[PDB]
Amino acid sequence: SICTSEEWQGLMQFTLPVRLCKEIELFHFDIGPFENMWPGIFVYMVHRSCGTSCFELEKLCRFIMSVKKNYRRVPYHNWKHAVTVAHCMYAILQNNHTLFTDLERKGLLIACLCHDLDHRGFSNSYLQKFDHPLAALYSTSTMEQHHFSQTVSILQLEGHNIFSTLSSSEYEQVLEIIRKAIIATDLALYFGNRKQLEEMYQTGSLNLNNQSHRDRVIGLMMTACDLCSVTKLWPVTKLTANDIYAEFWAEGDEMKKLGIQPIPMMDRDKKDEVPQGQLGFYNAVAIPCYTTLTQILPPTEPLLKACRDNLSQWEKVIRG
Ligand SMILES: Cc1ccc([C@H]2C[C@@H]2COc2cc(NCc3nnc(C)s3)nc(C)n2)nc1
Ligand SMILES: [Mg+2]
Ligand SMILES: [Zn+2]
Repeated sequence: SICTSEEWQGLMQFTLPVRLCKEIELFHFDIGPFENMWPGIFVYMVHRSCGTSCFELEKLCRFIMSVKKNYRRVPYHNWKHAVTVAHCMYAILQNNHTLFTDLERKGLLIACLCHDLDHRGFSNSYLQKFDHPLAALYSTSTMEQHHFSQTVSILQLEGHNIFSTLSSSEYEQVLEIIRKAIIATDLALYFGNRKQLEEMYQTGSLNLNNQSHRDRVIGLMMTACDLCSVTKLWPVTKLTANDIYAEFWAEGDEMKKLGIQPIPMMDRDKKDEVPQGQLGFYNAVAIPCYTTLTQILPPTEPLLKACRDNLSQWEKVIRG
């Protein structure tokens, strides 16, 4: 789908309220209440991370409005999820600016905006177990490969390629930065990645100059951004969780119509077990992630602090 003439023109003429400028720098920033400003917020973030001449303003505004039109109206993995994940990446980048190159900053902001592109509200297991065409095309990381394929297709639209002004080597480097960042958002790969990084940090062998290490660090940054709803203020973290489960329970509903027993996280009859399962996700997934990200990039400590606050909140729910 391509953005209409009206859409990209509209955000070229957008102006961000100076009250927001101070707020958007904080890790806990919730975008939720500013729906009309989401595309323009992405523009400001790109222009503050990689400068006013980062990309052609027309091309960038067309790209952004076409990415919005290709996210589906599903409960969680929607346009709103994309800007939230891109905002968290901007906050990480701003706080560690000279650790990343211009090309990495450009790639990661665009990778986050496009990372769940064209999501059907179905997990990789649903598509693989029910022999969906996408699973025959992509054996592993099924949706994550499709999201990359879709990202490349928006760049192949008339006047959308924000990267063509890069040298041929810079272009292939950015397209590989994006492919790897998007694949790292498949939570199945996260556990292995975090284990290796924890190992390299403890032993003292982690070296950001080593491209293999750099790729794993970027991957952990993408996970942290993907799950950042656990780093928001408790009321926000709570309302987002209702959206996550609205999408998980809708997948389990499709399995129940096909005579299939879903796991408890995708079963709406198992709502009571959500506080306990959220506690488990914080203990095994969220806390380790932000703990390792803070060890590597100490300015990202507020993410570990906020995640720890919501862990204490989920424990409070469980206790009564
Ligand atoms: C009964 C029971 C058992 C276990 C669980 C917990 C594992 C789930 C909690 O999963 C998540 C996933 C997630 N982000 C990735 C996503 N993938 N697809 C989406 C849709 S959200 N972010 C958060 C805050 N929580 N819940 C209930
Ligand atoms: Mg995803
Ligand atoms: Zn995501």
